[PDB]
Amino acid sequence: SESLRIIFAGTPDFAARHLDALLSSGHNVVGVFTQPDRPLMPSPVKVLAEEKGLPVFQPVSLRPQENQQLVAELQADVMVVVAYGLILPKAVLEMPRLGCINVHGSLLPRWRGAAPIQRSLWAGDAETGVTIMQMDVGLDTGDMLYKLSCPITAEDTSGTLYDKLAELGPQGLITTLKQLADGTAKPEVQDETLVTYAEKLSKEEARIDWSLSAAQLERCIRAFNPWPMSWLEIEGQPVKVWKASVIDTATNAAPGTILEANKQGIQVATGDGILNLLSLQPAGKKAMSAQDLLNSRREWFVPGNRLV
Repeated sequence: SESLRIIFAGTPDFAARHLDALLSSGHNVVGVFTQPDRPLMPSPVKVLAEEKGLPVFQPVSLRPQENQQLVAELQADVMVVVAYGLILPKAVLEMPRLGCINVHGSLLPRWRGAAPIQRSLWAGDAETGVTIMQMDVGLDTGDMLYKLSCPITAEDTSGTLYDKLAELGPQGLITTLKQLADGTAKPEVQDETLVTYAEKLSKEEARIDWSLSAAQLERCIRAFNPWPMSWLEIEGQPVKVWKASVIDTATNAAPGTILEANKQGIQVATGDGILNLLSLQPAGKKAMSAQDLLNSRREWFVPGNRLV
C-alpha cells in the first residue's frame, strides 16, 4: 500500500511496455531516464514519457557525478531498469531507498547478459520468462525477486517471444513493486553454477552453416528473426532466410545439397536431417516463397547442386 516514487530507466519498446504498465496502474513515476536521442530519433520510452508529461533525463553517462545526482535529486524509493543501455555505478544503485530493480528477459541464472531472449530460443530451451531482480554490480548477478516463465513454442521467433515477455514482464514487475512496498519480497540468491551468458548476436554467426543439424538451423532461423536474420550467400548475393521447416529424414547427401525444389519448399541436406527453405529474401528484394524463387532465381536452387 506504499506508493513508491519510481524512477524508470529504459529505452526500447519492451521498456516502454513496462512504463506504460506502471503508469496505467497508478504508479508514481517521478522521472524517466532513457538513452540520449539517436540518429535524430527519440526512444519509445522518451516518446511515452513525454505524451504523459513526465520529466525525461538522458545522460549520456552516469559516470559523471553531475549525472548521478539527477537520480539523487528525484528522491526515489526504487529505480526500475528495463532495457536501459547505460551501466549504473554502485553509487546510483544505492541511491533509491529500495535500490534498483531490473526486468531481465530470462529465467536467471540462465542467460545472464545481452541476448537472453534470442539465445534461449537458439539454445533450444523449452521455455523462457522474465526475472525481476535486485540489481547488483556484476552482469546480472542480483538476487531474484520474482520469476515468470513462458514456454517457447515451435512457431516462436525472438520477435514473438519479445511480445510474450513484454506482456509477462509488467505484471511480474507490478507484483514485485507491491512486495517491496509491503516488505514481503523474498530475494533468492542466484546459483552461480547454473549461469550461462547470452552473448550478442552477429551477422557473422547468422550465416547458415549447413553442417549443423536441420533442427538447430531451423532454430537459428527463428531466433535470429528479426535480427540479424539467418542468411546464406548465393552468387555473392546475401539471401535472408525467413522461414524453413525441418524434415526429420536422414540424408547421405553432403550438407548444402539441394534435394528438391518445388512449390513445397527448397530442401537442403544438412549435417543431420533436411531443412526445407520456405521463404527467402534476396538482398534488396521481397521475401519470396519457394515457388516465386523458382520463377526468378531458378538457377540458384537446382537439385543436385550444393549451396555455400
